[PDB]
Amino acid sequence: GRVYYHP
Amino acid sequence: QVQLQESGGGLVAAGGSLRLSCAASGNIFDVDIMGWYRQAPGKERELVASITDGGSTNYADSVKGRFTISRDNAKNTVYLAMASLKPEDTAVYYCAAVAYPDIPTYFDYDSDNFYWGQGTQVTVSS
Amino acid sequence: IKRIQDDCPKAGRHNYIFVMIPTLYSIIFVVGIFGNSLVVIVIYFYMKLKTVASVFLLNLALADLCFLLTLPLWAVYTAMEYRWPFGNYLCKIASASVSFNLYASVFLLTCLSIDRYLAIVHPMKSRLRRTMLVAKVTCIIIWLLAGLASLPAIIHRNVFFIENTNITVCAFHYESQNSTLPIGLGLTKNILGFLFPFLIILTSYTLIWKALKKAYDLEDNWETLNDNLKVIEKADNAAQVKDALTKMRAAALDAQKAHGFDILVGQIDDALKLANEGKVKEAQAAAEQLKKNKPRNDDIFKIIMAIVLFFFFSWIPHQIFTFLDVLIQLGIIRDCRIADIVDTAMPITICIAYFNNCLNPLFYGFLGKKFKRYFLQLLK
Ligand SMILES: CC(C)CCC[C@@H](C)[C@H]1CC[C@H]2[C@@H]3CC=C4C[C@@H](O)CC[C@]4(C)[C@H]3CC[C@]12C
Ligand SMILES: *[C@@H]1O[C@H](CO)[C@@H](O)[C@H](O)[C@H]1NC(C)=O
Repeated sequence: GRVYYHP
Repeated sequence: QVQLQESGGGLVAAGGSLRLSCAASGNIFDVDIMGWYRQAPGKERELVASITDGGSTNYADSVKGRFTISRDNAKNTVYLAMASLKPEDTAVYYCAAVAYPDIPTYFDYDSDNFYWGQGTQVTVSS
Repeated sequence: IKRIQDDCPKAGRHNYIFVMIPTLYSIIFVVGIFGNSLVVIVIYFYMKLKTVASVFLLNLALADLCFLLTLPLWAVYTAMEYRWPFGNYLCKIASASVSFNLYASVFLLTCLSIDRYLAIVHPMKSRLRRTMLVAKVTCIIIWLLAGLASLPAIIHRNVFFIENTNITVCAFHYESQNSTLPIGLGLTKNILGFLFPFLIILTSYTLIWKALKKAYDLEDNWETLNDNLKVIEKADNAAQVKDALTKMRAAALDAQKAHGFDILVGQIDDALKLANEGKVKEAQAAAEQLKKNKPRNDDIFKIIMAIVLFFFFSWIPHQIFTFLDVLIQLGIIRDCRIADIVDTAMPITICIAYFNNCLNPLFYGFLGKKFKRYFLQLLK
């Protein structure tokens, strides 16, 4: 899936 | 500071009359809105009446038609002419006033532009 | 940890981001720790918390300091090209501190705006309802509502091992199917974190805008009457009395639409009948027979305008790309090209939202002249 690595 | 000195309290019989006064001292500019609060024993404080610099008054339902609040914008004094006093009105009447500084930002983290008084006892016996 | 497959493993990975974003986080850290610490020192120690707005402003600076504690963790995170070396526990705390600070700061500004509406418009009727006990109970509810909102940042935020690049990151995994993560977690930040509170903040200051306008326009109507009455007394021809009496009739009707004003306007209409017929001495006497230092700040509308727009333009970049993140999660858009521009702008929008938010306890403080006084004594 998508990776929401943002803080 | 904007100090408030109140006077006119006293022990009066039921049905009598009284006139409370409260002059604002220590204000370079005119006070915006002034009014009266009372605190019954064992009960929370409530707003009795208030009057603005224009003349608009707002009375409580328990004193409407009996109490007549007025003021004199020249001397910055408010008068609470009490008539037909009831034993329910036995409380400590506090004076309140809203005064803003010059070029007001309407933000006050020290006193919220709100100033109280010491308190005058008003007792109505049967 | 878990091994995942990133759909767009190059989205957001840009060299100018790995250099500029950590530098910006360091600026927000130094400026935030400097400003919000002085707000606490001035309010808690030099003012002793005497008003409701002081309680909100104190907790507004405390919540910002808690966010800045995890800010260095994100600075080196972006510096090492999005590698998380602080373990799984420290990210569930760091990602929650970012979400907790968003809701808490925006809720505090909402109640502070409501408190400003009640204090300015209804000073006498709302005084007994706005106490210190109410202000503290409001804050503990704001903490709970913010913690309840940042709850998914503690349950689903995990450290994921990316098989595409062997890079260990911390993130929400938007799994294609059978994902335990809620679908619209970004929609909650949109409406509960921005839409609803901004509409309450905008409404509160719009009511203050209209209230101060009614009061200032009324004072301008009385000043127009007295100035024109002085013009009538110093008038020498029928034109000067007609122009001044016309401005008084127009100002009287303006002051009426804010009730013996019709009696005054009717007498001005009588004085107008004399000045029109060439009677200059008779018109001056009529105006002379019929008819002081209030605080006023004509720049309060610029302050109200600045307060509203500073809240809007600081959060509207972050909330738009947050909403764009929801469309990618729901499947409305699956292009990796638009996922790149979203993953690149998201650190930019965070640098804009949380830098302005960490300056809110300082900007709101300078509005109070007593706070501005203690603040400059600390720097002197
Ligand atoms: C990295 C962080 C957590 C450590 C340092 C944070 C605290 C202790 C720092 C940050 C900013 C500092 C303040 C900056 C400016 C002044 C004005 C000076 O006239 C007295 C000290 C005083 C008031 C400082 C006290 C200490 C302070 C509040
Ligand atoms: C990740 O590591 C594997 C070996 O475990 C290797 O085959 C693969 O090429 C690596 N991918 C990179 C470095 O992008």
